[PDB]
Amino acid sequence: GMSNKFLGTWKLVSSENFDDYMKALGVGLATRKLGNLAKPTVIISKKGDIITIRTESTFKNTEISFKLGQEFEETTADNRKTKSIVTLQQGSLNQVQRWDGKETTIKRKLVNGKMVAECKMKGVVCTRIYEKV
Ligand SMILES: CCCCCCCCCCCCCCCC(=O)O
Ligand SMILES: [Cl-]
Repeated sequence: GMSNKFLGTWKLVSSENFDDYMKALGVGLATRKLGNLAKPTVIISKKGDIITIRTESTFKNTEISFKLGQEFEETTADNRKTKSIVTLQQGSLNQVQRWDGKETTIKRKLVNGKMVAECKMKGVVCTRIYEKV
């Protein structure tokens, strides 16, 4: 199952190519400007087989609770209404979001005690690195 090392409170320390990733998602200009300024805290927790990923920022909070491999309706930070699935592939916690015939993936893996979120849309690769608080 998901490594217990994912559990805890994480703070964004670096974000690469997030503007282009948001653009590829169809996020508008004013929203991108705020999104590039956000320094979110991500809290990953579990209750039994239900994993929760909570994102906290001044601009927007989100929260998803899911079971591995079971599709769920998600409301994203930019208010897309998606059908999403989180899976585990060789230790990586992989989220796929599908809406309006489009798709994006967010793969979260632990590297050097940090959590690295790789976000991909239309060939944009965005990397967001978090350190444990
Ligand atoms: C909620 C924090 C970001 C604020 C900006 C909201 C508008 C666009 C965000 C859409 C995609 C967010 C993906 C974040 C991936 C991660 O956990 O690093
Ligand atoms: Cl913030």
